[PDB]
Amino acid sequence: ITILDTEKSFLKCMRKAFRSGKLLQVGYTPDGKDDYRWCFRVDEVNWTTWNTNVGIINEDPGNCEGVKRTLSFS
Amino acid sequence: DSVGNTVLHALVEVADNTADNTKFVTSMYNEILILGAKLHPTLKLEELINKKGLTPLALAASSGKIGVLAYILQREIQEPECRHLSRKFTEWAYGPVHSSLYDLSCIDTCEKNSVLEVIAYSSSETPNRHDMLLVEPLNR
Amino acid sequence: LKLYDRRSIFDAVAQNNCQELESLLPFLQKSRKRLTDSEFKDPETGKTCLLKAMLNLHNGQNDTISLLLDIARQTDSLKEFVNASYTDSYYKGQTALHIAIERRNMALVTLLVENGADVQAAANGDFFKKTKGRPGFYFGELPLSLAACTNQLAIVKFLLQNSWQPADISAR
Repeated sequence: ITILDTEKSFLKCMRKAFRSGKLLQVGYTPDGKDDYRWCFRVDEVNWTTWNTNVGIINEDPGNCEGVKRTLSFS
Repeated sequence: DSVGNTVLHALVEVADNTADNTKFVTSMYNEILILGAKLHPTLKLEELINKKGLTPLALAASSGKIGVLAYILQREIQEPECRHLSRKFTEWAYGPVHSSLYDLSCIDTCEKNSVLEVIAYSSSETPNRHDMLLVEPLNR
Repeated sequence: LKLYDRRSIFDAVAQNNCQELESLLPFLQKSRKRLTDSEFKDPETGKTCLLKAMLNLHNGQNDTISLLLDIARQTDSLKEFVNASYTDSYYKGQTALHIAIERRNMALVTLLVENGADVQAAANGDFFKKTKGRPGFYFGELPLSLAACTNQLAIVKFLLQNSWQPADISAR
């Protein structure tokens, strides 16, 4: 509650409050256009499951200056 | 309907956080979206509005349907042609590690009926105000 | 004769259409071009077509990999690009072997080694570093450590007991 009431004390600017995710593209629409969407990141790990799950968005792993998208059924 | 609730607005409402419901509703909630994608791939069913203003997610968080609120946020549709609907996407996954991208479109204080605006400011009559905020993205 | 540029490789190698990657070897041998050259790399990160093949390894069944490995063998120059290190800071040392270990492909490990892949390839970088901020899987920045920390005991035993290049168990 304190967080939200505090955000409202900032009128509409949100400039340091759009809550990182920076319009990271995560695929394409089901017609061809881009799908930029705000997305909070989360890092995880699973040792039993090995995360061959389809849906990878970035061939080269990581997060730096320079992102490169995957053949996610373009 | 007379209240304006659609199919999805009902599936949220009919649940009561029990196991069988939650096992059930999330599944039917899955399929109809897959169908509504395959049939009419423009209808944003999760963005339609009942007469009270609340979207399905908004209704879920409002009335306090934790199991549904889990699914709607941390879904993942592997099925191609209907991946746009998913939220818990996975970016880079170097073996055991995998970095995920819990979507935020309707759960940050930018939209009118954001869940987090609803969950906190709502009445105490809504059961499980607390346990909703222990879902994975909202907590962190 | 059709000319043949790097962007059409990186796309087509991911598509896994060897038919497209057919008039290369005439073109390559004609034009004096080599598969290891500033044309056929990445301007920023540094790469090889081989890497891009290994990344887009759908179903564990990229066969274009065997295609272009045979090609440079005809161009009497294999060693340079099989031991191709990303020349980034975030990535510095990553080879095809490090990825084939990541992707659980005994066969692709076998092939690269038989072709003459190095097994003391150091992945000293940042993603591969211990940094308590920027995350990343820390193994020993060295292949068999990656196989060791990744449940690929078969690939461990191969890198150690193979004939072409036995792995140093006591790397640093």
